[PDB]
Amino acid sequence: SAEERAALERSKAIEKNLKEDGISAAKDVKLLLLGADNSGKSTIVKQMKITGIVETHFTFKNLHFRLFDVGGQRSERKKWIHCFEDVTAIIFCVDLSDHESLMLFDSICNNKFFIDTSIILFLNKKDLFGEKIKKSPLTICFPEYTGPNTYEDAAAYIQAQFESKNRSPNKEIYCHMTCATDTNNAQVIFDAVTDIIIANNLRGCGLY
Amino acid sequence: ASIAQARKLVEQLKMEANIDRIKVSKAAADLMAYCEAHAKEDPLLTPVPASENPFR
Amino acid sequence: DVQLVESGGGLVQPGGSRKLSCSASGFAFSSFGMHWVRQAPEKGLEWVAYISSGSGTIYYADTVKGRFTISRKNTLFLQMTSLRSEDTAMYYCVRSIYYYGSSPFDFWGQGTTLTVSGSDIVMTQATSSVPVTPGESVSISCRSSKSLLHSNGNTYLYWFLQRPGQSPQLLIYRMSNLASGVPDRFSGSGSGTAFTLTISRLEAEDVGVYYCMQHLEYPLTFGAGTKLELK
Amino acid sequence: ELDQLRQEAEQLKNQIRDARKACADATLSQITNNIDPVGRIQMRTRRTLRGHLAKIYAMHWGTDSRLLVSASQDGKLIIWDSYTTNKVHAIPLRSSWVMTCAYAPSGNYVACGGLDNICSIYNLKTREGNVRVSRELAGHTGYLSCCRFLDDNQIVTSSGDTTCALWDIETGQQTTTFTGHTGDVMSLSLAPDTRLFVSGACDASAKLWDVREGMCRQTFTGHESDINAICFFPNGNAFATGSDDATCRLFDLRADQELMTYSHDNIICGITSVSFSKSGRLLLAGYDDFNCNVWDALKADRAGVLAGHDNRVSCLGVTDDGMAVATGSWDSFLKIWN
Amino acid sequence: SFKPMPLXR
Amino acid sequence: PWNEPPVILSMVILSLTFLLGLPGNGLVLWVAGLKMQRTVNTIWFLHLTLADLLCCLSLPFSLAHLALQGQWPYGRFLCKLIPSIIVLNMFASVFLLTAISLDRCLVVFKPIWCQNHRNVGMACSICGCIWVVAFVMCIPVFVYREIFTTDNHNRCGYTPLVAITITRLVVGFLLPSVIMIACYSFIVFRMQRGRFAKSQSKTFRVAVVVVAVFLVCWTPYHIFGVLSLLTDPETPLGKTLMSWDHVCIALASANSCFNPFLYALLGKDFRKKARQSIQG
Repeated sequence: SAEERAALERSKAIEKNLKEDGISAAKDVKLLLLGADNSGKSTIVKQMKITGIVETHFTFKNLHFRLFDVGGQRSERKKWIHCFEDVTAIIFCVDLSDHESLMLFDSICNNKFFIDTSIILFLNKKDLFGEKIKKSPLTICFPEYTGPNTYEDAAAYIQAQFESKNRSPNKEIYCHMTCATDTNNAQVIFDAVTDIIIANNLRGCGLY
Repeated sequence: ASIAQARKLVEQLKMEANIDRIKVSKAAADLMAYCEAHAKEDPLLTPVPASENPFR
Repeated sequence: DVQLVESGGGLVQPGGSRKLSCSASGFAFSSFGMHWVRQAPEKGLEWVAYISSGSGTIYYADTVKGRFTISRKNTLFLQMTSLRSEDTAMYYCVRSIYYYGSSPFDFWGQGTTLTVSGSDIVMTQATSSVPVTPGESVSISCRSSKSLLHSNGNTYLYWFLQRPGQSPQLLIYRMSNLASGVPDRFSGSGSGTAFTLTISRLEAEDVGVYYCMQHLEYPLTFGAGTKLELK
Repeated sequence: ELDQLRQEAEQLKNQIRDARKACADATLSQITNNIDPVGRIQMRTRRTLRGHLAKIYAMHWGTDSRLLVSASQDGKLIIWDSYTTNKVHAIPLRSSWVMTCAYAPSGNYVACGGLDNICSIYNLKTREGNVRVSRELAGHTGYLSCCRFLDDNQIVTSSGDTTCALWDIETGQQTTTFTGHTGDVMSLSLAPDTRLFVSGACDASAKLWDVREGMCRQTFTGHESDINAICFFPNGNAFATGSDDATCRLFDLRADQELMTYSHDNIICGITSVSFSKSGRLLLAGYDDFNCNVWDALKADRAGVLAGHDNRVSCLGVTDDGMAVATGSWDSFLKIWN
Repeated sequence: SFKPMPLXR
Repeated sequence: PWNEPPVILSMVILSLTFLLGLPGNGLVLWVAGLKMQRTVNTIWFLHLTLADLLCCLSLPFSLAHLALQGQWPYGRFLCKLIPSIIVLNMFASVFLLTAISLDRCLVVFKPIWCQNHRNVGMACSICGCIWVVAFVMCIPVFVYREIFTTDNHNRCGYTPLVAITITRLVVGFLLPSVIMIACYSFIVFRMQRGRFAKSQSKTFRVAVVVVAVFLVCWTPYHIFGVLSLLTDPETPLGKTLMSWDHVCIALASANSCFNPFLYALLGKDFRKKARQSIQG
């Protein structure tokens, strides 16, 4: 029916809006941003423009990046880390000029929800790392580190230590070195995300 | 700091430990009585015929 | 505040045309169904047209179809054509959002006086005037040719109160539900075809004319209107 | 004096354990071994609510047993008509990271919270048509894992900062704060009289709070892992807690200990949701194994399986009249069973 | 004239 | 019935096509339509399996036509429609294969575009346009189907031929094959630039097996189609061609049952869904 026809019409009207909003939301690239405290997350999120979860959204070369900083959740990840299992990538920030980060990366790359999610790894404070190397050797942090104490070899050893915590062949770790006096981080994220997009599209077609 | 936390914990434990407890046999008996008294009006364990089922 | 102000009513020569606007404010106009309800100067209410939310479904009365056109800036329109002598009335604008548990016809516009120079459900209010004193109980009655109860269990009888000089206010929707803001003194009851609106502890603000309207099927039909007068 | 206080706490725990074991004269199974089992409980998907586009994290029934609100991380809260499958409301959320939702017993309000640490109260009966955010209760420093309406004015919320809070929605302030959990409070169920409620945290313990006084009356520690769901027995004198240990257990408020455990060898996925039947004889538990198992709450044996969800079932709810049970899942589908 | 074709030509 | 080797081989191939295509296409259609969701990846598979299933349902018509050695027992409208629906399904399958290859190349060479402007609606619109193009290509074959006796029985058949055959060859073999080969070759070539060097052994094998199955199922059909024009009938050079044509049509119809094992069943997630849905 009598006036349940109008209720059904309303149901269809709002279902069409739900479909439209889902289509609009599917276009955005969702990136989860992690890392230790004061590891350069705020520096890269305040250099690419724009209290529980802080979402910073921006557009770079016709791609909408929805970037979530969940570092304000002083709790255990396992109770809410499955909310982010649909992110395109995990942006991991490491402060070079400062083991906790290694454990966090090992936990987040071997997580059951992030087996296929790829990590875009950032190693900030490269210049401070070089200055500290000129001041203090890198053997203090890594007792089993044997090699030259130059900036290049120590930084490559840190990158290899991080890249050796993953095991799933269906994911790649994109490691980039940043001095924080640069604006190429958005391009690094964009190219890594384009690679991840083509890879996930290829997997969805069964071709990869 | 920790002394206040320990004092609060022991006070809470005392207050919890000062509660009267009934027998487990009585607790189970009243659960059985509730389940049997309301069994006829539970529409899930005995399916209701489609005439009275709103989800037919 | 919720407001429905309409304009575009005046002296019109017969056979002409006139468009009536209905400017809405204070509510989400897009999600509401909109009605035009006209009232002849000596007669009761008469449903004219209805346009749903999103302009999906539009319904016209038997004596309105073809001539009029309802369309919806938060404003609704009624484009009339070939105005006869019987089209003179006051035209009200009504918002009638529809969902489960909603209260259709809950707000009516101020109205505009437009002075122009077969199988429907017939609802009859047998008593047209009742003498009543304040503090007493007055019961109004209404009947329907067809049963207004549906298979889902809802009976679609609506009770409106048009106080003298004012716009109708929804009192009871679906024959038992008290509308928002209506005092608890008003009660509605019925069985299928015969319905009764009961008023207890009558006050001076409850004096007016009461209409019964069915929302079972279109066109929506109004009763003659039982007029309750003081003393 | 710290060591003395620690020893006093240890001996008080020992006294509590001795008192609880002294009352266990006969277990639940040895008492209900004489009742006829319910047999197979064949429940069929009567309706499927296909509106959400992301994982459904919460659902709640209306007190009229017909309306159901659902929360998905698509950023929407949809109020459902279970009888006709129609959608009566679609509420866009400011934060899409919603992990709980509640429906007011009066039906005028809907609560919603999650990773934003804020419980948002929505006015369904706004005079201006659409649904408006009546109140945004921001006092928690962690994610809001549960929220339950005591009435139109007060709501109890559970948060991941190891605290439960009782609010006054008119003023937006914590009337009471319940503290004592050592882990993230993940579940919450209010008693039928709403004079007390239980909360299940990640420290594998469930505390019995009372809203009026604000004190933890009792503590029930029987589980081995984080408690994910909690639900009162319909009488209000017992409750069931489902944990990540792939087991759900029945506790008695008066007996102060566990009555039965509902575990199976071929079950390893943790519980996500637990609900009771109208008479309390059936315990419907949702699992990460994509299935919902119906348990005989007294016989502690499976009476059926509500299979038919393509991902982990995140929520489950039985109507107030017990007519149907609704399960939401991570496959963005909510199915009504009967 | 007539070139009897198979079904799928 | 008249077990000449040209026709008995075609009958065996066609019966096998029916036997391993009706359940093979049916289970995939059921899974992708009800058991699975309606993502953009599944739209192409759904439409392709619908076309293959329609070919399978219209396959016993070809079996009967081969069994009776002609002599169409039905009327004029049936012989004007059935050997048009058969062609419709057969070539909608080819166009949907080409669309699948085009989408596979598009999600690899234009990934930024294929995230904003790539939805289920776009895939559905493209599939609808594909079906429309197949129907338009079936009009020259719905116009010229005529019945005349010319014998003891009334054999049914028929620019009435050169234009339709040449257009069918071009639009159903050349552009499909060229686009398929180019798309898969460019996907393989792109997969040698990083993160894909570990792959390009599975991807190359999948691409080459897909294109090889398409070509070995659809090249004899067009070869005989263009040879029928040059070789006149009533001669052994052409009589043998007509006798073997049944095998060519049987191969083109066999592609319909080969396709579900090459497109939908390479999607390991769909493999798990079909495995779970096949029990009980």
